[PDB]
Amino acid sequence: VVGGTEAQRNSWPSQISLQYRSGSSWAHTCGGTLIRQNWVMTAAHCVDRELTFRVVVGEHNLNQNNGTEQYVGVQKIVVHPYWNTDDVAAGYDIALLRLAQSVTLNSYVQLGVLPRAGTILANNSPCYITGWGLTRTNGQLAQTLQQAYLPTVDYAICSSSSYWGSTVKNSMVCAGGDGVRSGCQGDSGGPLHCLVNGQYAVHGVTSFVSRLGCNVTRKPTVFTRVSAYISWINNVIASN
Ligand SMILES: CC(C)C[C@H](NC(=O)C(F)(F)F)C(=O)N[C@@H](C)C(=O)Nc1ccc(C(F)(F)F)cc1
Ligand SMILES: [Ca+2]
Repeated sequence: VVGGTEAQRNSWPSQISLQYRSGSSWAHTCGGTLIRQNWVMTAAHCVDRELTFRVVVGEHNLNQNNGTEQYVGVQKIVVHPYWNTDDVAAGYDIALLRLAQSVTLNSYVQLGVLPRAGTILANNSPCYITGWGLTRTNGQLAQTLQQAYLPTVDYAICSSSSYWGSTVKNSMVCAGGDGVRSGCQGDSGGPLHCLVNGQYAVHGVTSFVSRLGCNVTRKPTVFTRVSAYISWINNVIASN
């Protein structure tokens, strides 16, 4: 997350690390949201390479033992049927991972809350992006879960010539845009948390930044808008 602040051990407890095995060891690739005791929403894009993956729930500091981590292997990766790998801009950038075990719920390991279907955030909705991704353009991944305040820019503004143009769809949330904060590489798959009737609901799954850099003026961070995809989620969990 560029322009972030270390989050607390328990501010965002649906946040998981997707890790892939790296010869001898595991490595952070992407984030995700634990949506059932054994199901993690992430990006289709994260799980695009043929690599062995584990999920880590209870993670705050990657590099150090927190006393709270549960490591569980990914059993099944269900990508959106319509996702084309060579076109993020078509949308559909979402995958559900069934975990080999169901994980223990406790203060560090909770279910993320999903929006209702159809739900569109209003231009300016208070939202937080959370992740271990790069803290600079061409920089380095964070040791400790970070957050940045990332307020929504709606379809109309986001699809003008000045901001994104046709690259962004209404299947999509663009939060941010201010030159200072946004997502960046390694936050992908992660949750956008936005405040709705006293709850933090997950409204986006982190998709893309400009080819040019993470924190770029008039290029918000783009997230798969979860409320579009609710029935697909429910169906994949119901039949699998
Ligand atoms: C493309 C994916 C692997 C996503 C990758 N996303 C991220 O790093 C994250 F976490 F911010 F979501 C990204 O934006 N990387 C930059 C460097 C990129 O290639 N951006 C980008 C790609 C395609 C377009 C498009 F759709 F217009 F072709 C626009 C920007
Ligand atoms: Ca750790």
